[PDB]
Amino acid sequence: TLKYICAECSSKLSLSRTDAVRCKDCGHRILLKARTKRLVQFEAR
Amino acid sequence: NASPFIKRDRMRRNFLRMR
Amino acid sequence: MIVPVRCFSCGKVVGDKWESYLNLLQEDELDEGTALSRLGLKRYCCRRMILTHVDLIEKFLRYNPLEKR
Amino acid sequence: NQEDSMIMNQSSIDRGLFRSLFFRSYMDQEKKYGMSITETFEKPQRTNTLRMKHGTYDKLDDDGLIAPGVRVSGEDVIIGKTTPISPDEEELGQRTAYHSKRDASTPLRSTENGIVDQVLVTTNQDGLKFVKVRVRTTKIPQIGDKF
Amino acid sequence: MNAPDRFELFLLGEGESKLKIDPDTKAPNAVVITFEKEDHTLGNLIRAELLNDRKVLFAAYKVEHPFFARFKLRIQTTEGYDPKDALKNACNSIINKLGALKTNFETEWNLQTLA
Amino acid sequence: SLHKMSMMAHRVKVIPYSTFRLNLSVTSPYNADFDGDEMNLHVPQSEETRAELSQL
Amino acid sequence: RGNLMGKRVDFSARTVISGDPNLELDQVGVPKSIAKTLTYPEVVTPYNIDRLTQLV
Amino acid sequence: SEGPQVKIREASKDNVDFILSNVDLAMANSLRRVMIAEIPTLAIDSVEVETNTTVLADEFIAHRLGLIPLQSMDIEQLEYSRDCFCEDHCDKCSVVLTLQAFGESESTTNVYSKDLVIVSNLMGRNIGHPIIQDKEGNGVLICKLRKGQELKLTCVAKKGIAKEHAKWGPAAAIEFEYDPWNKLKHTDYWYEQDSAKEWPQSKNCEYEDPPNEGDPFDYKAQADTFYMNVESVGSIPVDQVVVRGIDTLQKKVASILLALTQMDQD
Ligand SMILES: [Mg+2]
Ligand SMILES: [Zn+2]
Ligand SMILES: [Zn+2]
Ligand SMILES: [Zn+2]
Repeated sequence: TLKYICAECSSKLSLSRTDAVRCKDCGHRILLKARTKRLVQFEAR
Repeated sequence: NASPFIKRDRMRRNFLRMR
Repeated sequence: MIVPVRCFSCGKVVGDKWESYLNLLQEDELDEGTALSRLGLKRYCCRRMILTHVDLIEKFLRYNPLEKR
Repeated sequence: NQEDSMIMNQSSIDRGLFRSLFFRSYMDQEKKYGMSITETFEKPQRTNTLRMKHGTYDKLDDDGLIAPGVRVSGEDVIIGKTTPISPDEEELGQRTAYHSKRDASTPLRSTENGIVDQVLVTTNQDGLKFVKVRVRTTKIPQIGDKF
Repeated sequence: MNAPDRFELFLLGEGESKLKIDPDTKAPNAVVITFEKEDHTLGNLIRAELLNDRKVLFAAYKVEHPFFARFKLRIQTTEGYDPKDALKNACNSIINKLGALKTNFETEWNLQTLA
Repeated sequence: SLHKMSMMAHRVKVIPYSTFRLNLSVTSPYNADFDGDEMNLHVPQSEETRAELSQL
Repeated sequence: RGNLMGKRVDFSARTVISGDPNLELDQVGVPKSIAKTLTYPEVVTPYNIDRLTQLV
Repeated sequence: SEGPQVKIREASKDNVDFILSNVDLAMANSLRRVMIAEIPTLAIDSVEVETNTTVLADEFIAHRLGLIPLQSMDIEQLEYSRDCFCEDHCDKCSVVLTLQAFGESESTTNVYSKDLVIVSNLMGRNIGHPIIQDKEGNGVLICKLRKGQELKLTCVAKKGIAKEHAKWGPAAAIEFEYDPWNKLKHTDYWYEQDSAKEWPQSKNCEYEDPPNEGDPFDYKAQADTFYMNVESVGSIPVDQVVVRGIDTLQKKVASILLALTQMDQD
């Protein structure tokens, strides 16, 4: 499963390929995927 | 011969003061 | 969006004078010219960096965070 | 600076003069071709998907979408999608019983690179799954930029 | 993207030498020295010091293209005087002048009180 | 490209950065400036045209 | 008119033009990326066997 | 010692005003060019981001972080990453800083450069500390946060010169003037009625006598007695900028001599 975030109530959800795309708490139909937890390198220039 | 500035940031206070 | 760290023309650090500039204007009732000179910005390249800056970060902060911890 | 050209200060550019952002959004839908053929977001495997793009699918997740914050470059697949293929169709050989899908992914623009800003998943008016992916990249003034 | 790396301005690359002296066939006792990974900072200073030498005849430098950090130095001297030796003398004069300048500044700075 | 001088043969000079570069004196035959104008380049693929291009 | 009198061709490049006072009249500055993409077929001869081999 | 003479007029932690006399124009110009573009300094080069919930992009924060001035008094004891024998970076050629800010308060919380914490072994050196040059004790305003926003990242600082990138420039604007009275006729003053009245007099005019008002043009005179005012961003003392500027120019000329000697042997 992968973790998604609701776009209105900021609820952190976990959805599978079978689960419908919607917030199980408030019902919003847009979910923002969680940011990667792996380090990303940047240059300070 | 004139004032080439849009005097602001204290004319609002100036008008609010005399009122 | 936020006060630049350095002056573009000469590289003088001006990012640590934004709060001081605002404090002088509000509390001390100083005009923009005196506040800039008080902060030590003599070259007009530095003066325009702080004088013409627009603080858009405050407007963005009005929106709620996309992700809350 | 002759003939409507100019000379810019490199030091000023380094400090952040006339340096701007650039956002590009990619749209894709899981079209359902009637009652039998349907598409899905997935990370295709070379052993089951045909016509796979020469790019790299490493950055994709199990759902076929790159998570935000990952760096992307040219030819990198951003949205992985597959659709079933009707049997009895062989192209360039290379089509064995193992293959049952064909790649329909949406790769990043060849000349553009950056970092995935956001990825939102939702449904359209018809209820079909569709997603939007945004990518950030920084544009620094150089020779040939119009001011 | 075709922007060259910024370190190419000063870092010497593979198979490249700092100096490249070749003989100038147009005039006698004249050579051309190609400086790699340098700019007007040294070309102007080296050329100016050379012009102070009485035995030096012609001294000029030019940066053909600002894109590449390299300049050419043309030195011509009187017969019997090696242009390479002329470059040796000019560089030594610059170092001695700079060394005195550093000592003078430090001594004067120590006398100051505000800083 | 309203006249023949709008198409002339140049000698390649590989340079850094993302833009073409040409002498200022040749702008007038091309009727070109550096306000954002884009220009085309064509590379011959044979010795016959390679010699023809450079000699005419 | 659109496919016979004039047609799109390969081995060509387009980009903005800039002024270089330090370039010769017959020289044109070409970006490095454009030079890498564009190619010229050179026939191998005893005179260029060594040079061509190095490029490969 | 009887060479370029110096006289300091105003000395301050950020500005030094002096007169460079008995020196050539080429030497004076090279000194300011070196002082601007070739003095090594410590600055943040690489930034690793693990959490960025802010309204600003990661590249936006990284660019600002590099511009933060860091102490570089003992920079010479540091080694260039290119000349060091290590995979990515170590304590001999880098200084690691960590920034951790969270919006624990309802009001907006400001992330200053003072929040940067060094997590490397300085080995007794005096480099890497952010420069604080204000009254409130804060540094440069890096970012602002609201409730629920976090900023976690790790910064790596390496030594370099302003030629590679302006963020390594230890000197701000440098004043440079000579012949304030235009006695060498190096400038033709644009004017409408009277050039003398239409052009303000330079402050340095007080240190030189005016023209004799009728004397013939001096064609044997050469430029000297340069007036300079060097400003520092705070990374290194302003005096060290001039002292290190002379040293760097001295090294560059010495390199040419060393290279010339090398070719003689081979
Ligand atoms: Mg035009
Ligand atoms: Zn919700
Ligand atoms: Zn400034
Ligand atoms: Zn190391």
